[PDB]
Amino acid sequence: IVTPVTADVAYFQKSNSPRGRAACVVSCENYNQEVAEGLIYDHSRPDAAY
Amino acid sequence: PALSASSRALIDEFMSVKQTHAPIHYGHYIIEEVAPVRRILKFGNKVVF
Amino acid sequence: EYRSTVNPWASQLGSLGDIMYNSSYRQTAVPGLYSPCRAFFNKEELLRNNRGLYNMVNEYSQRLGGHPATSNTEVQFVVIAGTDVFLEQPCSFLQEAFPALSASSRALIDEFMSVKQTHAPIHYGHYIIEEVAPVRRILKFGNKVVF
Amino acid sequence: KIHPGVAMTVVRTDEILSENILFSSRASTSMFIGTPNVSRREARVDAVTFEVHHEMASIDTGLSYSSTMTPARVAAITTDMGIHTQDFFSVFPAEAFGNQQVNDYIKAKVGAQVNGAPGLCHGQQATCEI
Amino acid sequence: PLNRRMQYSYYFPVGLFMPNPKYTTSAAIKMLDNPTQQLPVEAWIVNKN
Amino acid sequence: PLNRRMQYSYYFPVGLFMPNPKYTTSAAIKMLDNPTQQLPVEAWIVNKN
Amino acid sequence: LLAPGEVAVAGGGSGGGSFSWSGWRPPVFGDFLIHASSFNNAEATGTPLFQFKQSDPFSGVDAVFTPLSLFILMNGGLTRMANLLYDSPATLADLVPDFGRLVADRRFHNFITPVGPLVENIKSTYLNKITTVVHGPVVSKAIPRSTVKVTVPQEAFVDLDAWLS
Amino acid sequence: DPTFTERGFSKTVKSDLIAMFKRHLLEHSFFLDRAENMGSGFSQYVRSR
Amino acid sequence: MDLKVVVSLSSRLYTDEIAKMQQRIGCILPLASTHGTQNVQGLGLGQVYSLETVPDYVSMYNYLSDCTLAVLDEVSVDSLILTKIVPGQTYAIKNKYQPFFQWHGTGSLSVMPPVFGREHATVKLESNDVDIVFPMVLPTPIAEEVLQKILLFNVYSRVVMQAPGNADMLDVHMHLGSVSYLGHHYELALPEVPGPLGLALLDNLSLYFCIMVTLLPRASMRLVRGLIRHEHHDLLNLFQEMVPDEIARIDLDDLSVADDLSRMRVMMTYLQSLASLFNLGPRLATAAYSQETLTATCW
Repeated sequence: IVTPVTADVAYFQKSNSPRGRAACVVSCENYNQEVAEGLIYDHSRPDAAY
Repeated sequence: PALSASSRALIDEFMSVKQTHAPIHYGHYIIEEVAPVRRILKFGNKVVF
Repeated sequence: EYRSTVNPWASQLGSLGDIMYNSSYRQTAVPGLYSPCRAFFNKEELLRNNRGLYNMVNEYSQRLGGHPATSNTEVQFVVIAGTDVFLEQPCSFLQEAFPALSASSRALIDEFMSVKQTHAPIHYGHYIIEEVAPVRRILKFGNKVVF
Repeated sequence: KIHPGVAMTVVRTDEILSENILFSSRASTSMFIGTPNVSRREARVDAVTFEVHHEMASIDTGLSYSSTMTPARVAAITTDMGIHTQDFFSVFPAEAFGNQQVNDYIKAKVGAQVNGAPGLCHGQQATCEI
Repeated sequence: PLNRRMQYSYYFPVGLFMPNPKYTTSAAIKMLDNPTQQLPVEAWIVNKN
Repeated sequence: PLNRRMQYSYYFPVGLFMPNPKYTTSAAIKMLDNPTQQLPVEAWIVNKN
Repeated sequence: LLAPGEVAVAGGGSGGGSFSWSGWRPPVFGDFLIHASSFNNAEATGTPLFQFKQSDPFSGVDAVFTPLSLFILMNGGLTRMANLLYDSPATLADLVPDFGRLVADRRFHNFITPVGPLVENIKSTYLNKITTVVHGPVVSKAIPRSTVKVTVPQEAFVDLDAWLS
Repeated sequence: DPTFTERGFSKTVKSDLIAMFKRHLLEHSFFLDRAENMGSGFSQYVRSR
Repeated sequence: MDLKVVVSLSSRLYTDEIAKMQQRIGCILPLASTHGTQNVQGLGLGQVYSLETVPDYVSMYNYLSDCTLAVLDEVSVDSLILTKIVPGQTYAIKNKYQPFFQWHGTGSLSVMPPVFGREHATVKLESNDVDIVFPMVLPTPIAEEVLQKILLFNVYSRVVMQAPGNADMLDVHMHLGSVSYLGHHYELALPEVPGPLGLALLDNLSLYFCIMVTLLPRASMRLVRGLIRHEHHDLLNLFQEMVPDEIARIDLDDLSVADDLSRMRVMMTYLQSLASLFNLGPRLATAAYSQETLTATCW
């Protein structure tokens, strides 16, 4: 996965997604795709992890 | 994460001194793996559990 | 003994901090959202403890506190209806806040992890503060642990 | 990343779920129970609702305390001890500067914005204040 | 009723300037910045997780 | 049927770059290069054996 | 009380009945959970109540207002007795973080809904238990019978037909 | 443990559970192998597990 | 007493018509007659909201104002079974209406004629060659904005085609599309405003309002000037300042007395009608609710 050299190293010591954003849908409302896909792909908001 | 380092030098300190090695040297780094399997590294015959 | 205050801009009566987090002037504010600093800057809740020591002991467990946060919400709103509010709060009694593990630099947190006892809490221009709280966390950067 | 003129102290409040033990001494309270009762209210077209009441009076038996509790064991931490800050614009929704363009610029840069979180990783965000 | 909840308060500073005759008590740490002029502009914390 | 197999994913980066004011915490390691101008280009992994 | 009609009928439905009682409608009741700070417990029971519409997501605790309380918010006569009853008015003002906005917006009137007179009262340190009545005869629900009468302080109440003649 | 789920799986209760799955997965897996390193507490560990 | 009506249907009912029907087992319905034995005719609103003739909003309000409402309770092909809604009692109504608005305890529900698309208010029963139409039920505050915003949408959408450069449709849409209430945001489905007149069920009401607003200032000043005596309302002379300089300039001499009184009378008629309309005549109070059960105790 091609990556800017300014990726934090401390991000690579924990267990995180190989993307930049967390992509865990278990928390979100049960049957709402629009809100879930917001956690995966919407960058107007910070990821849950950081 | 997986055991990875930037220079062979940091893998040598991680071996000799397990607790007090530098996770970040000047421009080099080393990452120690945290996974549900705990495997024993065995370089030379000094062993890091 | 040898000083008046660490910062006037908050100890003082009409100062910036009292203005921001005191009850006297926050009429324009919306009342729902929760504020930590209210317990430390609110005058009436500060002087509530002037009654007897046994009145303080009684009020601790008997009457629910002044505006504690809600639980099981995305964020902390103030409690208005205490249906199943099962909480107690020991900092309201003493008016103190515990230190949190803070550092100027990861160069210091690294050493704090590696050598727990003989780390320098102050470098040349950088510092690090260990947390001292009733609950004891376990910090596990990497797979080297520091209780 | 220049240093502005002033430092700042941050305050945050945290929640912990604990299991407690309660001790209570023998014959330490007297209760007078009453008689229970049934009533009828909110009669509708398709259903009625009855209410059931009860009453008891309690009075202390001694002079000093008789029972005591303490948190015996912490089960879980809830708040996440994060960096989440309280936004003043939200707390005060009427205050503003003189020039409308300056106000809009400041809100845009600062990031004033409520379903802020579609999902959480850690737990109920703990509001930090400066 | 006996699953109760406690609420604490933590506090921590951000951006303190150290008195001028600066010093150090550590042998390990070795930065490249000039020690005469070091000024903290942020503070690192540990999350719950 | 009781001899199952698990599958995890290991991820590790290669070729990062540490920010401008570099530092260290190791007394042993001494390299013969310039500390500022340092760029890691590869990554050393420990095999299964 | 076990009777097919909404009102309990004699003997619980054995007899026929009169299919009504002069249009008797059992009063409908409203259950309120009020923060222990906004409402003074020693208030008069006949006093009717007012609840302002709070606008927080899924509000679970509401803030109610009695006449003296509303008089507190909007600032030897009442004032003395009010300040005796309610102190540190900020404890009320922080309930509606919009007060100054609504008074200037002339929309303060439209939000507030009255409910009616007070019925039962249970006192707690954190959130009081209060219950009222709407749309019916004002009555007491206590097993010992009592006939409560609505009350208004004299400075506010003005009889329109008194001064006209 | 019905203590965590007393209120119901709200948005934040689901966020605590998914955190303790990660902990038990990453820390208490392969117990029969985790029991050999233990020494004397072996048998009482296996009955407890 | 006893409150119930069983409406027989001509033929049996097809399956996906029976389940579709069951989906509304707690909603309100406008009747035709107060008897416990009725046909399917006069039970919805297609009686005044058919597809052939053009829908009139005011024609439907003039029917909802004076009618009887009832709640479904049982639906099983061969017969339906309802219960009247007469004052002096408390009913239990289940919120299910395709354009959905979350209710609150202690409100005041308003039955307003359907302004949204037809499919969100109607159910067809083709086995019997009959459509049943259901009235829309909104909380009073919400309807208060939804009725003004749609009406101004009518005005703007007509005048922009009548005159291009008056405004921008984008200023219309982003302004009037959303309706927000009580910490909730709601997004309106707009009716796309067909061009020609009279085929907009709001066209009549927009005409009434606009003719009233065009006629008001002419008669207002005249009514003001004629009133003044030695003894009159202080507040009248007071507000005689408030009116703009422009209106006070109008000279009553120019208008002929016949046309003047014509304007006077028609304007007063429009006022007396229109102001009554806004009151949302069928309105009923709410005492209790359940978000999970969708149950509201109303009367």
